[PDB]
Amino acid sequence: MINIQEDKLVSAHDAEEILRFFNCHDSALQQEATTLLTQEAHLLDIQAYRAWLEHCVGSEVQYQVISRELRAASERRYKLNEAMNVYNENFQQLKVRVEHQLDPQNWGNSPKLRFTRFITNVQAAMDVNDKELLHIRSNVILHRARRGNQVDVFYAAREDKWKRGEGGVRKLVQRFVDYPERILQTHNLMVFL
Amino acid sequence: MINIQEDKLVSAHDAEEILRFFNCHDSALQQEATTLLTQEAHLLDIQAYRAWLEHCVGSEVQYQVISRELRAASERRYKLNEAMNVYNENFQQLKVRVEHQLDPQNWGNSPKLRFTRFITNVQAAMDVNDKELLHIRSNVILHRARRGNQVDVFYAAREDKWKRGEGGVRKLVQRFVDYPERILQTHNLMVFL
Amino acid sequence: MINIQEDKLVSAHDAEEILRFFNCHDSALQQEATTLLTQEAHLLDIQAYRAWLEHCVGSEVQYQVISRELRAASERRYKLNEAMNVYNENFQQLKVRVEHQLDPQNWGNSPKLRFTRFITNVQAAMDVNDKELLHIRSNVILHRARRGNQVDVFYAAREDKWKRGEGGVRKLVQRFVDYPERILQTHNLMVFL
Amino acid sequence: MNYNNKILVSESGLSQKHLIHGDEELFQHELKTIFARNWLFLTHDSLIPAPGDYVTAKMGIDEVIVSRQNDGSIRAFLNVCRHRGKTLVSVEAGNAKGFVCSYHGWGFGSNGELQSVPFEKDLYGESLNKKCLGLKEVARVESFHGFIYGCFDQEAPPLMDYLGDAAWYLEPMFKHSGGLELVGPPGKVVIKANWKAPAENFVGDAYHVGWTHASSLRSGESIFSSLAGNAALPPEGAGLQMTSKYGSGMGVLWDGYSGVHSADLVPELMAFGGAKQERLNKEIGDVRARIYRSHLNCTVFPNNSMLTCSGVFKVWNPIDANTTEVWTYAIVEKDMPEDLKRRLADSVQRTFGPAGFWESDDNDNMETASQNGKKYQSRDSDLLSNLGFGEDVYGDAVYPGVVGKSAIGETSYRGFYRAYQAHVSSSNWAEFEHASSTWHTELTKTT
Amino acid sequence: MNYNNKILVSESGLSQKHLIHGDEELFQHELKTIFARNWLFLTHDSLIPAPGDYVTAKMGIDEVIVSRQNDGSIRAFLNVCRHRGKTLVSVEAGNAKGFVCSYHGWGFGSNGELQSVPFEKDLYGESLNKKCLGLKEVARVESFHGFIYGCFDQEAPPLMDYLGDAAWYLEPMFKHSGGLELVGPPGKVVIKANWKAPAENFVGDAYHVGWTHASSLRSGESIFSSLAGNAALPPEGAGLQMTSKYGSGMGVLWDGYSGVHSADLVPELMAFGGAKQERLNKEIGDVRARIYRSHLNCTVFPNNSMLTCSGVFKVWNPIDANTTEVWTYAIVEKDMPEDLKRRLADSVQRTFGPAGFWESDDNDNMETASQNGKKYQSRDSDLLSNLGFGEDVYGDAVYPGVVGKSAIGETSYRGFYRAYQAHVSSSNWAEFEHASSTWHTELTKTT
Amino acid sequence: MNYNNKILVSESGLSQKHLIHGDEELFQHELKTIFARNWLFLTHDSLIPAPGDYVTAKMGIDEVIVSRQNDGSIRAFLNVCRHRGKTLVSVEAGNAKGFVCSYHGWGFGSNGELQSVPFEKDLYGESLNKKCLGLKEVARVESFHGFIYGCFDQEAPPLMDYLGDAAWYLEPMFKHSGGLELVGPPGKVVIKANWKAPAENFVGDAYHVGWTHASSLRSGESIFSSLAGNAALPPEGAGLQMTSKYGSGMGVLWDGYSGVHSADLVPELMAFGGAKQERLNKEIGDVRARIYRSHLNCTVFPNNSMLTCSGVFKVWNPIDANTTEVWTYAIVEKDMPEDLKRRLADSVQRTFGPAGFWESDDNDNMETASQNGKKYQSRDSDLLSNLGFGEDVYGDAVYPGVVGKSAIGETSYRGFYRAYQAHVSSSNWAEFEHASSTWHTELTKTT
Ligand SMILES: c1ccc2ccccc2c1
Ligand SMILES: c1ccc2ccccc2c1
Ligand SMILES: c1ccc2ccccc2c1
Ligand code: FES
Ligand code: FES
Ligand code: FES
Ligand SMILES: [Fe+3]
Ligand SMILES: [Fe+3]
Ligand SMILES: [Fe+3]
Repeated sequence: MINIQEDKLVSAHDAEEILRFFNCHDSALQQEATTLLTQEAHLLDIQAYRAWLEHCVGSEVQYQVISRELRAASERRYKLNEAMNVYNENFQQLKVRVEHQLDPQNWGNSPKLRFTRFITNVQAAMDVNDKELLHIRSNVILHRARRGNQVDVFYAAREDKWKRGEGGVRKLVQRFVDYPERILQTHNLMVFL
Repeated sequence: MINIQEDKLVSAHDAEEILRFFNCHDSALQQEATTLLTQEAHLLDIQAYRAWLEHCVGSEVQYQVISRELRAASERRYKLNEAMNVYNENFQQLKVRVEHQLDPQNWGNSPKLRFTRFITNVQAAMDVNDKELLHIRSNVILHRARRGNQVDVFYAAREDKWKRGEGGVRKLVQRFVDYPERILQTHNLMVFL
Repeated sequence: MINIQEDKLVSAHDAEEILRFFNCHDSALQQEATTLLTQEAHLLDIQAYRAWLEHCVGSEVQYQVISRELRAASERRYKLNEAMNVYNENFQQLKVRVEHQLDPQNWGNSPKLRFTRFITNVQAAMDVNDKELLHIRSNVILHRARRGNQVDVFYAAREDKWKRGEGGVRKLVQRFVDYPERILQTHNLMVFL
Repeated sequence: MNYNNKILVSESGLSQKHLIHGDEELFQHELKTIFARNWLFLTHDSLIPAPGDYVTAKMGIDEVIVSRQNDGSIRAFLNVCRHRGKTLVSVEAGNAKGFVCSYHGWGFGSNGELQSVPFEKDLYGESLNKKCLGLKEVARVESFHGFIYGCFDQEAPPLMDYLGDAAWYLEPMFKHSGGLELVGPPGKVVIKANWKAPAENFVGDAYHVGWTHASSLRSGESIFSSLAGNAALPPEGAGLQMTSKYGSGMGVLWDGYSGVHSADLVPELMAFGGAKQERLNKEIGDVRARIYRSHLNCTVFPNNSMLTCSGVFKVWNPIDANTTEVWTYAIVEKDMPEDLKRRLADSVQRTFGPAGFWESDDNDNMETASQNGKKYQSRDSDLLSNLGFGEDVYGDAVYPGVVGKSAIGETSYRGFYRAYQAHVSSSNWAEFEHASSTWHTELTKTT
Repeated sequence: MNYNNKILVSESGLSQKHLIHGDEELFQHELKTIFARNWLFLTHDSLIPAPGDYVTAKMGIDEVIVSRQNDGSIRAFLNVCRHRGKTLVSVEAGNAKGFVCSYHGWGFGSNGELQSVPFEKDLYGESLNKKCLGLKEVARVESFHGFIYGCFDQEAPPLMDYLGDAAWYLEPMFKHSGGLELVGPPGKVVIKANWKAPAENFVGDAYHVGWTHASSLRSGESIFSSLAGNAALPPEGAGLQMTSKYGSGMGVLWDGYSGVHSADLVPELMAFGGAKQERLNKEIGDVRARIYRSHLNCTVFPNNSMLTCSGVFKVWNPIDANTTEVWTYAIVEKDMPEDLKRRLADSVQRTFGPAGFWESDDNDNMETASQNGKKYQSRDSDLLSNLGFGEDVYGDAVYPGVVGKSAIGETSYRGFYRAYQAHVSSSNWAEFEHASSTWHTELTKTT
Repeated sequence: MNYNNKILVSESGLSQKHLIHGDEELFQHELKTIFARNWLFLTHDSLIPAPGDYVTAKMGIDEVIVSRQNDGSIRAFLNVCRHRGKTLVSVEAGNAKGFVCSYHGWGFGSNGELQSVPFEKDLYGESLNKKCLGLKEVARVESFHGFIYGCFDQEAPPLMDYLGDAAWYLEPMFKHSGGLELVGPPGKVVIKANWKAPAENFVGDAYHVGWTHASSLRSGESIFSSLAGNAALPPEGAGLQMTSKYGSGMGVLWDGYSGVHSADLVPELMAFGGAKQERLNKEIGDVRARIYRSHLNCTVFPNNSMLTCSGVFKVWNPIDANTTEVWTYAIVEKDMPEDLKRRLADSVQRTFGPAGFWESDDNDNMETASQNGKKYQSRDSDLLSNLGFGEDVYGDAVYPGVVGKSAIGETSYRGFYRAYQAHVSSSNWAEFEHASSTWHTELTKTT
């Protein structure tokens, strides 16, 4: 419904994603998506990272978080790599990160970290071409507290694809986040958004 | 159900608004309201401001955000203007603001800003007198990131009236926000709450 | 479904709580819980503390917020008190706090404080043993603004038990919060989470 | 830094060291030599009209209580208890006959006097000399047509003399219009800029309007809207610039009575202003009547700025070298119809308030200019203010002050900064006067 | 600022310059002359009872590890690795025989010694002198009935002598009750106040209670609840105030054993305290037995405060001139029944902890008083502490120290601040002693 | 502090005062004597290959625009308008023939020249000397095989001479491999550490790897993964350490071409590096060919670090004594297959980027070590860097510089810190040279 020639600030990508949700609205899918994401966030908040991989993450996953370079709104000639990958993980790479979290020589995890996730603005729509692919959009606030007085708060929109896998369980097959802050003021981005 | 003589901190306005939601609860209206607001926030987050005006904002809108002067809880004599209007916009005034956002000489919009909105605590009730007027209450966290290391976070409760307009689409006819921070620490309030 | 021998960072308590929600999911209970908590938060945000006690809080309530001492992840010998109670209130103790809020000589309440609560990630499940006991889990962001330029933001997960009481109204009988920040950077924790 | 000898502002105000917008030691020095010495905006009669009415205000980084006395005068006092130093008043406005401290309950009157102390007889007996324990009073409080200013320095010139040649320009609107009202409460927003950045912008910066505000001009369709994107330079004779001995200055854009207001208010304002001007021609003369309905962008030194006709009124409250708390009020003419007063006030905030689309255009300009004054390679660099130098006059037969008979220039910057140098390098008002005895000659060199 | 000559505290402690609560240079100077010189609270035996038990604590802005040694003594060390300076221990409490650095793996014993270095033989050979690389040790660590204090200055007086005349007042509860336990972990909250603001409030401020805490008194229905809103001044003889040479001081409110505890605990406490007092009469005499069950509001100079009977125990940990980290523990008598110990601890935190409804009443008082010390017009202003001056005595036959035989006054402020001046103006303990040779005479002038 | 005489770094670089990581006055002094004096990394040819391409970069706390000129050279300018000091460019990269200021519209070319001023003729006439108003230019801009460095000091040695003996080690990868590309954009993250903490870690800290990174080694299964938990000390002869006159230094871990990359990339990298080494043996000799495919952990003084083979490239941008902005790029060999370049870049960010699991291991190490330098009892303490002292050589027949023929040691710290002392105590390059005339003798004492 958006025309990006008129709505000058809107990217083609964003206009495409909008279109998926404004058409076929199914209140039931929205509810299923809310449950999936709330359960995922609970597992992550209690640091059940193995459980998260087992129950929420698909074997063919791409888990991607980008940082886009600041360019002029009117830029048209400079064509070099627009973004870097903070995360661009397959299942094995996620597993490595999970093992790193769980290793008892991960000194930064003692004392235990505290995570609290807030998931909002859930939207869900089935893919037009692949009847088994569910598109889910949601926003997250992630609060990380450690070592008495360190507090880091992360904010992001997540563009996901979820598909039924082993046992008929819907699992994450793609997560894409375009991280909104260019220069991070949270010490690192070592959290699963 | 609130008696403000007993519940001494509660304003008459707030007591009146509570009453609308505690009585007739309709889970279906709550769902419709959640969709409306999630769609609105998506359009705003991708900076589809023209689309927002076209799809979400009614021609008779009043879009109002106030800043109330700090007065003594026991004040009774001083009767001068209690608040100022940060926003008090009709449709044409909103359109002016939208044109200002979209103008390619709006230097502050390059590089492109990043917005992420979190909408929670949605309540909805039909008006008792006007069967076509929907009251919606919701809270928003709005995260604005620009220029590498500028990050501003806004928090507010929104008291809205939505009514079906052209094409039977429910559109915003009144938004009222009493902004909770008296002195803004976000550089400006140049965001649509 | 979590095995804490494998998922090394997960506490027994957290594993137990997960289990309640992954089994019997009832979308209707989730909706009732969302309404209860949204109404509770509205009453608190408008500072209708008497109304909150009357409508939302059960006579047998335990309202508890702990601060856990930072200990080594590998600690096994030191066995002294693990946490302190920021709150550990019965109904009468809550009533005292409410009277303190409402007293016109509470100088810190003039000018009037401004509260905005954001409730997310609601989960609900009936207790397996007591058919009248509802377990509700939710996360809260609480924004407190006062005196022009003071702004404090609180983040927490809440583990509640709600039960039907007088008039068949579901009321809070237990709230438990393990506050995630060890050293508070919000001046005090004088808010009802 | 030795402020007796350090050249922060070059001869004739032609340039300033960039560090002045970033240096924290200088900021502390300005508290003494600028804020504790000069006249600072407090409030308007319209905000404290009745006995007992009070407001709080900042004077520099200090907070004061400003109170209407029973005899009709106004007095101001530090908002600090004389016992253990707690802030006395925590609200912004109200009506009271006194203020009680919430720490130990000491009670002070609206006149600053210590009136009661809990259990005085049992505790202090007759030992407490209450007459010496009144709130610390602002030495000087004076009115310019209802606009109330304060000064901590008893040696300062009277407010009217301090306004110098700028007063002549303000009088048509402030006095001859029948008077102005300030509509509160103000908007309040913190920006990461030095207070001098918006002060200099409002005192003399017409050059930036067409470029900085290209989008606001284009989108609002206001009267100054031709300049969008520097599409057009105003005519010769479209206005002028002026400055004065004590630093206050302004630009004059002839006839622009609707100012920044969007097309929705232009017809009504242009009608109202022109009708009043017609009556004023017979009273104050054609030139002054035209000044009344001309847009003045002014800074009353050091940190109070305004746009007459647009009705914007600002206080740039200093917090630290790169932090300022911006207060925005609307000014309206008392004899305007109420509905028009309401719409104008909303329009002031729409354009220049916390969500002011115009004011937002200036954010990055002020913030980065200020923050760059901290950066090592820029501290000793020179900010330029030479536009129009050698074409300014003094003692003109029609327009007083040091005047540049052009709408766009930097005359007002030069006078703001010559006043600032003189203060920063002086220990008291006598020394400022000695350093300013040839103020206008310095400003008109090469002409 | 020349702290040898600057009069920050006037003669007899009668007033203090407001800047002392805001000046960052002074704060840095206090790290040297207050925090590195004096005795600071670390922990209690009850928190590290067994060999290997340890806790971390702040001493000024430094962090130390406090560890129970195998021989039963306690030693404390800076929580900083001797290699490249990483913080060694990241938890608050535990049990260990040593601490390994997570940077390069150096291992130190519970006794501070450098015990191992990874690959020592291959890397350092025999070149590393490990005996000179033990953790930097806190020179002095001493106990007052289980309460463990530390001092970086080997020249300090013994802790008991440092307590001076205040010790006599604490002993009934600390010693003759059978002993106290500290119940951890503490609450921890940061306030935007200078550490001296809560220190002075607890050392000597009974005046504020009725007004500041009007709402908490009214709502809780505790024993001191008549004073709500200054509805009633306590009787003559309801208590007294005292201060000492090294700055520690306290108020005594006779018989108030239930303290700030709400009506739910009043009967049980008043019964328990009175029963113990009956036994103590025969052991320490009626006056001291009554002191045992009397509410003492005390500050152990510089920054440790307590309310006996209420069981509140605080550490005001300095961060910067307007930031303090407040640690709140509960104190309980060891021979109280367990269930009572639990309820008292919860009540301490209910009233004075992170969500303490009483402590919240003091927030604005402390924060604004402190922040106002930064404001230009207030820096050189005088905070007053003259209540009761000229009625204090020294060398009384029954009550030792400099004593004001009234429940409400500022005696304890004057002694806290005379000690503070003497330290801030002295380079070492010998100079403090020379500056304090007529301490009590100075405090009792005009009597 | 008198930096002429203050011993911040002891003889031979054996120790440093902990305050150097915390002292804000010293930080300001480093802006002058380190950042305004020495060579600082700007960009790579691969990021601005075409005329008009530009990027912004930090040089110390200053921001500069780095632009490819039409003639193929690169020039850099302060990102500050010459009029009123606004930041000129608000994006990180782009292509343009000039930059227009959004305040008053002044337009500067890609060559720094002031090319246009709005309404110049009407406003300035011929009075504006535009040739003197070009952007403030970075005096020196030089390339090391495509890596572009800048220096504000015209007196500095040429970049190649500044690299000193370190250049010999970098050349196999930087020159003889066919050349490197930097893959942007960088990750950018702020850490609460002093810039010297990561600079020293990368220049010479192999000791920490096995312990700090125990979890990353174990979990990633990379080539250096035996050392996890200090399970194994590398063989004798597993590498060496070197340092140079102007402070740059590095560790060499022989043959570790796959570096920190996880097992997924190890086989492909070890194959690629070894194949190239085979060709290089005939061109630069066996030793240099082996250096090409050996892991070098290097800091180019002061604040640019890299891990060759791993392909990590960092800039530790100083903000204040305990704040640094970390920029992370990937380096790849130009002749690697594209798909391999992509996977390597992602792996660099996976391990060492904003969510780098390895880099996260170092967070607490750097932050607490730095913050502890502010703590009172630690300011005057000595950070130790004596590992390997008395076994270093200079002038070796095979390996140049001051060299420790061991994989793990502190040789490179000592040379970094002797260079740092010499600068901090010198007013210009001539004085640095005079203070460095026996640099290597100082570093090899006791051998
Ligand atoms: C600042 C300075 C001069 C002006 C002239 C017209 C309109 C707005 C202005 C803002
Ligand atoms: C501070 C100082 C004195 C007191 C006396 C009684 C109760 C609470 C107090 C708090
Ligand atoms: C810093 C310093 C040396 C290293 C050697 C190998 C791998 C990573 C490193 C990081
Ligand atoms: S501080 Fe105001 S009465 Fe004591
Ligand atoms: S810093 Fe502790 S072992 Fe190196
Ligand atoms: S500040 Fe750049 S053109 Fe004026
Ligand atoms: Fe402007
Ligand atoms: Fe108190
Ligand atoms: Fe490392």
